[PDB]
Amino acid sequence: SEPPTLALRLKPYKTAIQQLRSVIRALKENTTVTFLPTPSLILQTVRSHCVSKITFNSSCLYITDKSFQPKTINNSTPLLGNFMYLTSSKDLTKFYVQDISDLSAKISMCAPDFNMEFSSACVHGQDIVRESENSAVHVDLDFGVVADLLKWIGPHTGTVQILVHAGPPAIKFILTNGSELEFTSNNRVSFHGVKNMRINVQLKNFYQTLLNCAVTKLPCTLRIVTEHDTLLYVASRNGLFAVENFLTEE
Amino acid sequence: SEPPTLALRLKPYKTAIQQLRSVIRALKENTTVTFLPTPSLILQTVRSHCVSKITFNSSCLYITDKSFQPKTINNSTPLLGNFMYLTSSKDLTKFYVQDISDLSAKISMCAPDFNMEFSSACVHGQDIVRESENSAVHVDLDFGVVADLLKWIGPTGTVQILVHAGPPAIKFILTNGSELEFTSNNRVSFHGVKNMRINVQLKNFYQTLLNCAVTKLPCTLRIVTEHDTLLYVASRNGLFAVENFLTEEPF
Repeated sequence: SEPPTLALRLKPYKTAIQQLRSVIRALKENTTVTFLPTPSLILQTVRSHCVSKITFNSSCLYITDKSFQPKTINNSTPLLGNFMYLTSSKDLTKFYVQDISDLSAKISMCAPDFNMEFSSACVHGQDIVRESENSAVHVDLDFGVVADLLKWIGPHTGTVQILVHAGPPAIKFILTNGSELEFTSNNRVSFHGVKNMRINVQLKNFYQTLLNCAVTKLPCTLRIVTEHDTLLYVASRNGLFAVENFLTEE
Repeated sequence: SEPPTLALRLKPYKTAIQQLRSVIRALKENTTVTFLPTPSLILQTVRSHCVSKITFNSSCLYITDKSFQPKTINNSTPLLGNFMYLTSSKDLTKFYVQDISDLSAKISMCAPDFNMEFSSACVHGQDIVRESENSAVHVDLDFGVVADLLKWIGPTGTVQILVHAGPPAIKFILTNGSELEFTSNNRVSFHGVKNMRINVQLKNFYQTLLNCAVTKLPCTLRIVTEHDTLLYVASRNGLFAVENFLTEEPF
C-alpha cells in the first residue's frame, strides 16, 4: 500500500539543524542531499581538492521499509532554493521522503495549517567520499585547540603546510607567510600514531574545514592518509551528526 | 483538472510581478492573497487607517470552472515564507490553484525538473475593500504630477488634501507649511469637485504614491463621503491595479 518512507525524527533532527545553522546557510549549488535506507541522511559538497560531508546520526532517522532506494537530489531546488535551510524552520512538524519513482524523490513537510509536497529529480552519478580507515598519521585535537587555529587563520589568502613529528609527538602548522603554530603532545592533543608525515593544502579549504567541525564544539580528529595521494582528513561529530572533510595536496 | 482550477497565464503574470518586485518584497505578515473565479487574484494589506490592494488583471488568469469557491489565504506561509515572492521565481513554469476542500486552497507550482503542491488554510474573517463608485471629489493626476508629489514628500506628519470647487483646484498642505497646489490644466483632470478637506497620515500617503507610481501612468485620487471621509488613490495598467484606501485619524 504505502511506499517506502524515510521519516525524520524531529526532536533530534530539529536540534541538529539549529546547530548546523551556520553551515546550512553557506552551502552552494554543488551540494547534494542523499537519503539511504540505513537509515542515513548525507549532505555532500564536492569541490576542487576538498570534499565536506555531514551525516546525520541514525538517531535522527526512522525508516519504514528497507527496500527504499537511495536517492540523491540537489540541495539548490528549482523554486524553493536551499532545501536544507528550509528544513530549519521552527514550524516544522513533519518531514519524510518517499520512494515512488526510480527517477525522483517525493519530500513531504508539514507545519500547523500547512502541508507541502515536492518532487526533485534524482541525480544518478554522484558518489559520497568515505573515510578510508587506514590512516598513517592520526591526531586528536582539543576543541580549545580548534578555536586557536581558527583565530590564527581568521584574517585570510595562501597555503598551509601541516607537519607531524614522531619523537616526541608534535603537530605543526606553517603558513605561506612564515607564521607557525605548533602543538606538542600534552593533554590538549592526542597522538594515535605519528611517524613523520607532511601535507600541503589550500589555506581557505583548511579554514573552512575548521569552521565545519567547530559547529560541534567538541574535539576534532585530524588525520593524514598515505594511500592514493596524500589526503588530509578532518572530522568532528556529536550525538546527532558527524562532519567529515577530505583535502588533497596542492 | 477534475476539481475547479484557477490557472495563471505565466507570460502576463511573470511580467506583472516583475513590475511589482518592490511591492512583493515589502509585504508584511498582514497580507492576504485572494483567488476568485472571476477570474481574479488580489493582494490586500490592512493596516491602521490605510488599506492597500493589488488586483491582477483578468488578463493574467485562466479559469476552468466557475464553481471554484473564493479562497483567501495568508501571504506569510508557514515554511515557504513570502508566497508572492516565491511566485516571482523566473524558474516558474506552471502555477494553478485548485478547490478541493472548503478548508484550504491547493497551490501547485512547477519548474524545469521540479513540481510541488501545498495546501494552506483559508482565512474567512476578512473582506475585500471595494471602490465605492460614489465619490464627492474625483481628480485624475498625470504621472508627472505624482512624480512631482513624490519628489517633495521624501523628507511623522499629517498631509491635508484640500480641494476647491469653483474653479477646480487640489491642494496638499503639510504640517510644516509647504503647499503644492494645481489648477485645471492638462496634467490634472477635474470631473467632480466639492469644497472639502481631509487629513491623512503622511507616511501612509507617501507609500500610497509609491505603490501607484509603479505603473508610471495616471493616478485617480478621490474622496468618498458616504460613510466616513475616505481618501482613495489608485493607478491601473493592463496587468494589475493598485488601490489604496485611507481614513482620517481619530481624536
